[PDB]
Amino acid sequence: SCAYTIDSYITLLTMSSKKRLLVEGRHDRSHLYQLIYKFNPASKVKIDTAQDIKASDKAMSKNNRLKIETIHSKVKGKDNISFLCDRAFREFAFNDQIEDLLNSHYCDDSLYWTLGHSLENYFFNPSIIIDAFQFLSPSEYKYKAIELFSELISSSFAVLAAVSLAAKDIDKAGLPAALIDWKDIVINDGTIKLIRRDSYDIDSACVDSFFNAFDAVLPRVIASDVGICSRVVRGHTGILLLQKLFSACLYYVGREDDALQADSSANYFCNLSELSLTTALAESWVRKIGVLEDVYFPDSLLKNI
Amino acid sequence: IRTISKIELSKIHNRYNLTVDFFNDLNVIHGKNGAGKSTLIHVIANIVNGDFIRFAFLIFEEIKATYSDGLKIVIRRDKIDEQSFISVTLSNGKYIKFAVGEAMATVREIMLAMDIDKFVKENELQKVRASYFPAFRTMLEAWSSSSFYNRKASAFARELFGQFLPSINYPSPMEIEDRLREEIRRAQLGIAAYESRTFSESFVKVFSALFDNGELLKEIEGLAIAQDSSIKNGYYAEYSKVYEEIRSLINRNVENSVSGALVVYRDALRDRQDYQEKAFSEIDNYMSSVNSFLEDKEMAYDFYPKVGLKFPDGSWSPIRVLSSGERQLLTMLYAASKMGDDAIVLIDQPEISLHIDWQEDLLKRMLSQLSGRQIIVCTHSPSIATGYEDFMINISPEFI
Amino acid sequence: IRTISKIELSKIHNRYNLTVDFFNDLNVIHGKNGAGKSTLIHVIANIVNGDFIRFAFLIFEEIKATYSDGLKIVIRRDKIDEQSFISVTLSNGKYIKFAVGEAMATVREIESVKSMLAMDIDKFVKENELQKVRASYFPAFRTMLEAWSSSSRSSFYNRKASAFARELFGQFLPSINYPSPMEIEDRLREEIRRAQLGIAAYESRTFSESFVKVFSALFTGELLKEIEGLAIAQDSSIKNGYYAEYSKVYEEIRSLINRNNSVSGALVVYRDALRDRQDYQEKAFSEIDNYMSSVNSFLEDKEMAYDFDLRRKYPKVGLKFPDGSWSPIRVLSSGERQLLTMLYAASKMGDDAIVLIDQPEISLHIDWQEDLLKRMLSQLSGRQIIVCTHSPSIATGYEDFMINISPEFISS
Ligand SMILES: Nc1ncnc2c1ncn2[C@@H]1O[C@H](COP(=O)(O)OP(=O)(O)OP(=O)(O)O)[C@@H](O)[C@H]1O
Ligand SMILES: Nc1ncnc2c1ncn2[C@@H]1O[C@H](COP(=O)(O)OP(=O)(O)OP(=O)(O)O)[C@@H](O)[C@H]1O
Repeated sequence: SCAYTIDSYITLLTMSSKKRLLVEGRHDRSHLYQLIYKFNPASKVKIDTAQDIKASDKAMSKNNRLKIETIHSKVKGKDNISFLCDRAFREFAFNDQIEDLLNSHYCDDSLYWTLGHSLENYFFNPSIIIDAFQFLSPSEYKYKAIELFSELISSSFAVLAAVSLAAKDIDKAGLPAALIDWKDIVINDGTIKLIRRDSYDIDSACVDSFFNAFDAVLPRVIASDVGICSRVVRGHTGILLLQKLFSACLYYVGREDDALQADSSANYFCNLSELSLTTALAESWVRKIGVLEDVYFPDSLLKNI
Repeated sequence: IRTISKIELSKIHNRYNLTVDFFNDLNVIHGKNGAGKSTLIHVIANIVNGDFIRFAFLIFEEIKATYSDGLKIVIRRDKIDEQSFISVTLSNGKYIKFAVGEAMATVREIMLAMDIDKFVKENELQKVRASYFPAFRTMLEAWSSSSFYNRKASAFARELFGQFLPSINYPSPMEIEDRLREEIRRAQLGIAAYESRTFSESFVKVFSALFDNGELLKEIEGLAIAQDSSIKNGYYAEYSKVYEEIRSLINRNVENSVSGALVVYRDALRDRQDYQEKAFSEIDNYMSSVNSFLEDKEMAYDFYPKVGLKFPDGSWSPIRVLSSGERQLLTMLYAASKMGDDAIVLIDQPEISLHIDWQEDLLKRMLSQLSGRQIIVCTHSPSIATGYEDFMINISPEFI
Repeated sequence: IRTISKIELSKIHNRYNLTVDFFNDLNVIHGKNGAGKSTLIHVIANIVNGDFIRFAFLIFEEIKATYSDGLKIVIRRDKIDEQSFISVTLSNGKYIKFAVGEAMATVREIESVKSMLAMDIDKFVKENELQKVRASYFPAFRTMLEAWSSSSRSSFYNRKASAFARELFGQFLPSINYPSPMEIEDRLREEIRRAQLGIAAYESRTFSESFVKVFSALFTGELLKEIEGLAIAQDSSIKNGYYAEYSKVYEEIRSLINRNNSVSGALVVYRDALRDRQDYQEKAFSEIDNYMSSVNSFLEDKEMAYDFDLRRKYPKVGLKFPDGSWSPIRVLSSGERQLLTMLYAASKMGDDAIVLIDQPEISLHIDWQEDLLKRMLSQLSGRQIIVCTHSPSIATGYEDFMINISPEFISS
């Protein structure tokens, strides 16, 4: 491919005089560009992505974080570059309750971490999710679906965190993406219960291990603080889980008027592209910064560049 | 509009086959050495310009070109009776076959070309042209400075790199200087006509206020300060003096007609400023795009109109004193400008002599001018293609 | 030897100054656009070649050049009574001075026997030994330039191309000294012929010395296998295309031995003679094989190699394909030709020079840019390489040798 190596990129850092930021993926680049352009629409910061940097090592080829750590280690002390990684489950304690050992943005010589699991954890404020889903909706029963969703979102985060922890315990990270479907979700009086459907394309062993982990982790997540709980949800997992939860609540509250119309709208929402959801969440997240004190962002990172 | 969407090449140079699928906004072609990037650009430029007489100099079997609207052109090179025949087949079924030797004879002379352009003009194949930026822009610009420039440079470059090379028609910096001067003269004449209009209009505007019954002076003061300190004015730039006379006579002298006349004067000042801004909109946007790259100089105009580079000491220099990379930046930004000719921009190696801080912003500043044109670049540099990895096209031809 | 060490510019085009300190092995010069990189390379190429008559075409005030051995050259452009004068002052007090109008008239007449000014300049640079080291100048426009040359040159006879390039880019541009691939091919043929003649002289000397040592010393199982391996290695070399009959002679000697002390000495001096001939074959073809190994590390579907044949008497030099076909070096593309010239200029076969390359990344893929400087330095010529580049893929891994250029603008 046509991309820089680690050494070539380090040389580019020596040659270029711009203020630079290095992130993991291209989606992180688009979201951070919106974040930077809100404070300074004429800002000249150039954001590079570690996804577009070739690595000679086979193991380091698809480990974006290791690429960032390697680059940061070899130019440790430069002034024009900042680094951002995903915290993942680092600095979290699972001693029967979710505990955050930092509760702030990590900083180590222009290397910064997202406050949550990844960059997408900044979108998990309820106001942002509400505004974004209302704006990006089939526009059939939006007001009642949003009102129900706003009721469910407080307790649903415990479910999402339990799903993510159950996925990482059995190391099947991509399993909840294809296992759980929005139809499996049931909307109760503020709660949800992902019934173990008897029929699944995946083998029963993985499904059984996932539900055993989910059941064994759910009371621990319940006892944890909601604010800490909303940050440990995996970034890619959470987006789809919210998409399904909204498809389920929309069909649940709109089927009585017209079951077919509600099902079509619910499937339409479920068939929406992930990129569309991330862009809508990013726009809502940008708009809510500075309006609500409960919306977070890497302030130290923005200050540094 | 009409954009290239597919190019298929079969046995070109009797050596390889290649099918390329394009985007409609930006395409960044990349590949190894000798992968046929430049030949792909030449084929696209010759097809889009309607210059099919170039295809007598290319050895191939079949070239298929698909546009955006569904129009398909099939070009074949058959060999019958030890004679080569070029067959061009449209999607309408109309076709034209011409001999290779006759085309070669017309090349040695520089009738058949008249038939070709009649066929092209009949089927509207020259709806959109193509601006071809070669890989040897710098020495060609230096050679031509020592549409007639297009013809002479095309002849010299086809003398060097073969007759299949398309007609070189990108805007040279001298052409850029001439077109900037023409747009400045047109903007001045438009300002003159607008002033003559608003001159005759404001008389009846005042006459209307004579039959009808503080901060306005401050707003007029701000408008007069902005216009007096405006580079677009060189003549009658004493609005501050007449504003001071007006405010002195106001403080010396409440009739509603006086307030209405103040409203008319404020509207006339802001309306003249608005037309003066909209007349120089394209030139100021192009010079703002250029001056976002240059570090210790600033491209600007002054008034007879002078177009050059201001340095921080205030001295002026012509465009000829620029380096190679800065001149290439000027040409590549002018081709994507709105005042540039509406075409398909084909650039071969845009990263030549450009610093990486400019390579990162070249495609961004070309797309931010909202030209709506299709841009196809072939590059070896990863800093040109950063931020636009969704549009990268990797070509790996099948060699036989 | 003598290498450049410091260039101090003062008011080039009456607006900016520069001061660059160099290294003696490799200088990767980078900077912003319009910094004055090509002007710096032109100044170095005019000073090192001793072509001071170029400096009547540059607007400046003072240019100082310091070499490694301490020789300092000071060029000053003055304007006395509206008449401009160039004064070149060395460090030993020797100096010359001429008028700018005379130089312009001389250059225009050259466009139309050397002049008084040309003879005086050549006498001044010859009597002061100012031309010990040449300067190979690779221009930024070389890709179209060789295409222009191939439609109508060498490192010593390049008058027409330099005249055309000075016509296009002004008269300050230095002479185009970079070797054409035809010059490289001719030099390769001459070096191969010299290596063959040295091999013949070594064969005669080793034959006489081995006969003397054999006849004087005259009055086992592992040795035969080792001699067999040496003869197999001698037979399996391209360099022995004129004689490939080592195994037959070994088999005759082995058959004479095997049917029936004093023979052990003959065996060990035979092994020593074979080893000495093999080592002289490596030594005599060392630079050619090293240069071709440097070039063939880049080429993918072909390899540059040499060929001998007893029926003809002309060593064939050109490209060899894996299917056995042979093609000359002119069927290379532009980028591969750039690799060939830029690797010959840093080789030992090239002339002692200071390799000035402007934009080495022209027409090169990103895989070749990462290895160009490593393969230029791996030949161990001891040259001083000065490259003006915008590409981080050329300069990667050599960030200790990178020199940033930031001229200081003066206001007046
Ligand atoms: N008659 C010919 N004209 C042009 N190219 C030819 C011809 N015959 C074969 N070729 C091959 O076509 C390729 C050159 O085409 P082109 O200039 O489009 O390539 P490229 O990938 O842009 O080259 P580069 O990276 O060297 O600029 C090479 O592989 C060359 O060997
Ligand atoms: N005749 C001239 N008069 C004034 N300034 C000149 C003249 N010629 C060149 N310059 C200036 O000198 C610089 C050009 O020199 P040079 O080509 O060495 O620069 P560079 O940094 O190598 O450029 P590039 O980006 O093309 O590689 C520019 O700043 C240009 O404005």
